Amino acid sequence: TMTDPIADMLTRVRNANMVRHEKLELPASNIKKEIAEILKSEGFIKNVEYVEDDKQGVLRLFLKYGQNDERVITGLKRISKPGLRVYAKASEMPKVLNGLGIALVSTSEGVITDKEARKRNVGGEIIAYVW
Amino acid sequence: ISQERKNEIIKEYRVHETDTGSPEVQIAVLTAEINAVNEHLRTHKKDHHSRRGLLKMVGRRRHLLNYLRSKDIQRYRELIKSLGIR
Amino acid sequence: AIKKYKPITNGRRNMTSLDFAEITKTTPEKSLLKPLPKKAGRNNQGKLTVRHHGGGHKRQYRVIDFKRNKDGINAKVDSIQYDPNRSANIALVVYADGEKRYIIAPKGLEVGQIVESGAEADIKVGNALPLQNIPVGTVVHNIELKPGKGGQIARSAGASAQVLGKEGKYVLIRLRSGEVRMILSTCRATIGQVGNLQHELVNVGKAGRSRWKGIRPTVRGSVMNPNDHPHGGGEGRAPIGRPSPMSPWGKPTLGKKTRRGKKSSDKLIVRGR
Amino acid sequence: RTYEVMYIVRPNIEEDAKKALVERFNGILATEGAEVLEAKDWGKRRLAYEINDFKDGFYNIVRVKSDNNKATDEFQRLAKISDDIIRYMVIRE
Amino acid sequence: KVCYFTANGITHIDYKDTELLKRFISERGKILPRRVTGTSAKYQRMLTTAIKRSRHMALLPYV
RNA sequence: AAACUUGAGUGCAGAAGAGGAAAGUGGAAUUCCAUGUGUAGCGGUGAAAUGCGCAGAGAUAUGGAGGAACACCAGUGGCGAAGGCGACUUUCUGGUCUGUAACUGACGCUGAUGUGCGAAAGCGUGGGGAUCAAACAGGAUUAGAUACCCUGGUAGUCCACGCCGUAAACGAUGAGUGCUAAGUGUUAGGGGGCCCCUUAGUGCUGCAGCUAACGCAUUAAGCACUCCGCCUGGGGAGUA
RNA sequence: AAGGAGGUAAAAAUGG
Ligand SMILES: [Mg+2]
Ligand SMILES: [Mg+2]
Ligand SMILES: [Mg+2]
Ligand SMILES: [Mg+2]
Ligand SMILES: [Mg+2]
Ligand SMILES: [Mg+2]
Ligand SMILES: [Mg+2]
Ligand SMILES: [Mg+2]
Ligand SMILES: [Mg+2]
Repeated sequence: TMTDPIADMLTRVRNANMVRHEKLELPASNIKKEIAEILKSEGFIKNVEYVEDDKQGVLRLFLKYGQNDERVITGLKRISKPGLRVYAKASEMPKVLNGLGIALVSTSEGVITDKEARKRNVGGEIIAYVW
Repeated sequence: ISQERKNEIIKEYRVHETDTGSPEVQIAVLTAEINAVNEHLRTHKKDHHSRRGLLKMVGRRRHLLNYLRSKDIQRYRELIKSLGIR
Repeated sequence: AIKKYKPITNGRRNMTSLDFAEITKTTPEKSLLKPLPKKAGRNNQGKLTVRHHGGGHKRQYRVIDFKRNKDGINAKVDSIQYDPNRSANIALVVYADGEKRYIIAPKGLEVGQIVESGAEADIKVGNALPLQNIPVGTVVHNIELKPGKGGQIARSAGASAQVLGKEGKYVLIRLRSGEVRMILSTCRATIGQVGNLQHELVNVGKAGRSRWKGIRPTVRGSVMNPNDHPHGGGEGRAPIGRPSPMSPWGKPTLGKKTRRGKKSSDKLIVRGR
Repeated sequence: RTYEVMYIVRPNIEEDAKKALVERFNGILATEGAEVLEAKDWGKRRLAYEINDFKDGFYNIVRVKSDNNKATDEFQRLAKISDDIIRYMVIRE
Repeated sequence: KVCYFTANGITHIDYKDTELLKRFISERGKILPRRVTGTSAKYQRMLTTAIKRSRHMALLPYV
């Protein structure tokens, strides 16, 4: 059965990005919503909408394509997994694509990006890479 | 078992009126079905296909019983002593 | 049905026996008993004319109703019982008028069941009827050869015959041996197969048990002397050393037919075994 | 549980003997707590093929309802034993 | 095309309806195939069972 | 620790099915047996011969005995975990699919070790024995022919109960879950007006993507997560 | 009109 909702969300985003879809509806969760908000803030997606319906609600993402129809998201990778969970220190925080990508992290201070983790000098569970 | 006997069993073991999905109801019905299939197999020993469904029912009842024992020990003990399935 | 002994001894090794689950009463009906002293294969001259008989357990005779001539009165199977005088078991049946009799116990006969005889009897195991009134294809036992004499054919444990067809005055039957022959349609038979089907499977397993059964030892011809047996004599072991194996009395005894000619039944016997 | 029983009586049957046979077998089908809803006769009909060297047969239809099948089993046993009924079949519904 | 049973609305086939079974039986007695008779599979199964019942009861011929 | 109903089960209303076990009934055909008619062939092959037949064969007509399999339907159709399941009838019994939204409230997935089923052949005991047919005999072919072909023919092929536990047991593709263009059949349903929508199967064609290529492609061999099993050059060897 | 799936006949000397 379902075992990694974050993985599933990233894979939905990847499949939609490949097919060049415009919108994307998935079941919602707090962690998914924070991830989507981080993506919007960083500029990888256009918009995020939350539908507060029954059955945990829905997250409606709107993807972002640049000029010439170029894809803003090159790839999304799940790092920490149910079968093997990955954590990193503040001084060991990885740079995705030499800084041209983000590593979404989960920290005592909320789920943030690797840049914010390094700035506040904290570590945590490396949820995903996006570039 | 007949739908009449199933209705009788669910009435007997239902936690409240209109309750059909309680673990008690499910495992009592499963016990009745298991006993009926056992009685069938006693005569038709070589009915492996039926016995497979019997084993599926046994496993489902075991999982229901495990969940009930984890959630409420007293109810589990009462139900097992009521059904004589220990 | 068959019980296999554990090999606690070399005598018991491989021995088997009936379990006797069929039997429902272990003692016989006193009034149906007669004394049966042993002949040990010796005739009225006191001479041994049949070898290998002698000794064995004492036995009482059970009077058995092979005739089944008590018609139109139901009989209730009082019990199944062991009978030392035959391979089959015997059923004590009690007629509605109170008369008690033994019959051969057919396979499947149960205590409490009802049996009857006569032309109007139903075709069910234990009922006895004339072959006239028995349908073609039915399996029967305890078949008469002369009307009113009593059953003589198909009375061993597991025995049966099959009705095949109805000529004018005769019915064709196939006997257990495979022979197909005619029998006077006025002769009676009992529906079903004789019970105790596992009888033949028993492994006697030791010599003493044959002795209990009254079988004395068979000495082979080849280990006698010439004055004893045609196979006797010779230095060391010898092969048969003549055209045919011989009986102790000097007759060929492998393949040589001995059914006598010009017998009345030769025109009734349709197909040999 | 309903049951339709169809059977065929031999064509060389006398009128009174056939009446007795039909009545006996209807009673048999009625015995074991089975209620004969309705029995009828379709007359003597040509058989699509010879059965026991008979080109015709008296067709009897019966409908009987019961909670078991002891009556049907007894009917089939006595029809197998009988030399007057050629064919028989029992349909549940 | 259309199915005879589906059009007529009949939802049951009686094995004693020899006149109806003769429609779908061949000249030699064989059961005509579904692709020829136009019937649906659901009712083709019922028809086959009824025809075999009738054959057994001698209402219809084998050959 | 406390809540939720989406997963998972349950209730209610419906559907199809060669799913399984046990009894009973039936038509065709083969073989054998008996009898009538009948004459010198039959059978077989590339061609032949063996063989059967002058004792009357083969053919033909009637009847009987017995075993095994179920012609048409029949279909990229159906059911089942797999093996497998195809005449009909009755009894017992398993699973699956559709709609509804009372009902329980995460009770789920996978699954080492274990425990069962498991084509055919094969083994034991007891039956049965038509057909076919390892072994085997004869004929033919051949340089030879322990074969292919022909004439026979035993085990076996069938049944009950035990045993064995293996197959190219294959989709050569582990199970569960979600996501990613389309077109068109067919099986069993459901909803809205011959049409549209929809669920679960079963087929074909075909994007993106994948692939060494062939090809797969909503029944993935694409994109992901969980768990299990398995691989690490060819022989030696599935051997010691 | 051209390709994919299932069933199903009839034929056959031997060696290159
Ligand atoms: Mg002797
Ligand atoms: Mg000596
Ligand atoms: Mg001498
Ligand atoms: Mg010597
Ligand atoms: Mg000698
Ligand atoms: Mg086998
Ligand atoms: Mg051969
Ligand atoms: Mg494999
Ligand atoms: Mg589909």
